[PDB]
Amino acid sequence: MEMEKEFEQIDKSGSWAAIYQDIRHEASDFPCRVAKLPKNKNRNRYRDVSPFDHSRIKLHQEDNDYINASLIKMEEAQRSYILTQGPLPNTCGHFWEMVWEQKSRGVVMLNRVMEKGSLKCAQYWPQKEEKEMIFEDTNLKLTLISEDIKSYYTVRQLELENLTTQETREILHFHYTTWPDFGVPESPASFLNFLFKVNESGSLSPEHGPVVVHCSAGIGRSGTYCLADTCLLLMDKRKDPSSVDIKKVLLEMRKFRMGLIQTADQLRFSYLAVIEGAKF
Ligand SMILES: [Cl-]
Ligand SMILES: [Cl-]
Repeated sequence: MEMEKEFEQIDKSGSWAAIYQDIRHEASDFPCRVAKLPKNKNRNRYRDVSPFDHSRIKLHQEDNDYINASLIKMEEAQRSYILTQGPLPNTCGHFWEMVWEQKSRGVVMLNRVMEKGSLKCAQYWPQKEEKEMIFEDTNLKLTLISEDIKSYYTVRQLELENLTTQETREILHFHYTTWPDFGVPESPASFLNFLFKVNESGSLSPEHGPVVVHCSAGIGRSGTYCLADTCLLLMDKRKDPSSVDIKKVLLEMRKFRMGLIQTADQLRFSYLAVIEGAKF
């Protein structure tokens, strides 16, 4: 296992911080003019995390098309992802409008709504069957149909209805609920099981739009999920599976959204998840 040997070499050298800073230095820089317009100030959760203009998702209704979300198109892996921030109280209607317009059928959430007493995301889906949500700005209704609550993740069956046309769609909400409050998981086992459950659900089917992935900023935990999923896809396809270079894959994803993988510990965990998932 070449990656397992390079991993052990990086560990033995204590050079995760060094590799991670090289990634930061080598990462693409593209404009984010739309994100920074005055009229979009209250659409961004974090002033330092913005979508590039070239890859941002545009909303189709007529007054303001902006959402803090990026299309990551991993051409060789043959999968696209939408990475987005945790919705704000005023952007939940936009979030579901994006889900509708992009034809997504899965949402991957990697945070709890509150962590360490701080809010990471608005409560953008209904917790009770009988208390559906109506987004009057985007004319959508969202109902909780059922959920399967497990020890380390929950999968919810939501019904999203376009109130204009009365069309309905089933959306699966894949909520990883156990990422630690600080740092990364000690073992990737639970995270891998979750990733495989998302894949097995039929959500990443090329018949549907891209999966929507978020955490609080849509770059750290979300970057780890995207990076691990993309590397596992490449290994399951490439003639030489050991030729998958995780640093190069990450730099490719960073052409589409800034800041993906926010710490050297996230980078090490991504390597560890890919190594362990490849064995599986
Ligand atoms: Cl403006
Ligand atoms: Cl960064």
